[PDB]
Amino acid sequence: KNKCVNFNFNGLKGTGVLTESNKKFLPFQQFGRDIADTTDAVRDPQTL
Amino acid sequence: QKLIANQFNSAIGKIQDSLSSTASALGKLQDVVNHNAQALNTLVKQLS
Ligand SMILES: *[C@@H]1O[C@H](CO)[C@@H](O[C@@H]2O[C@H](CO)[C@@H](O)[C@H](O)[C@H]2NC(C)=O)[C@H](O)[C@H]1NC(C)=O
Repeated sequence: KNKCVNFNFNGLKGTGVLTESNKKFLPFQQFGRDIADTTDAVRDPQTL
Repeated sequence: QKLIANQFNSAIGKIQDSLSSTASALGKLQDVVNHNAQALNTLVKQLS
């Protein structure tokens, strides 16, 4: 974490800095988006 | 001279109370910010 890292979250290729979320997700939510159609937060498939 | 000075002070003192009311006195300066914000949010929303 806290570094510019190429990530691949269940087939989602991207490039960014992975920091802590600090927002309450409901337990049925996998993705997280913004005003545009870009993924802003992904739930981890292993450590949840 | 005292009447002119008193009327000038009464006209200057009513400027702040007129600008603190009617909710659209500074709308010409709010429009140039609300147009740029709308033109930027349109560029954000056209990526979806
Ligand atoms: C993949 O690994 C993670 C991390 O070890 C597993 O998550 C934990 O698994 C243990 C035992 O299976 C549970 O007691 C914990 O509650 C789990 N923690 C979380 C946050 O899920 C995960 O189970 C593993 N995947 C599979 C399919 O077993």
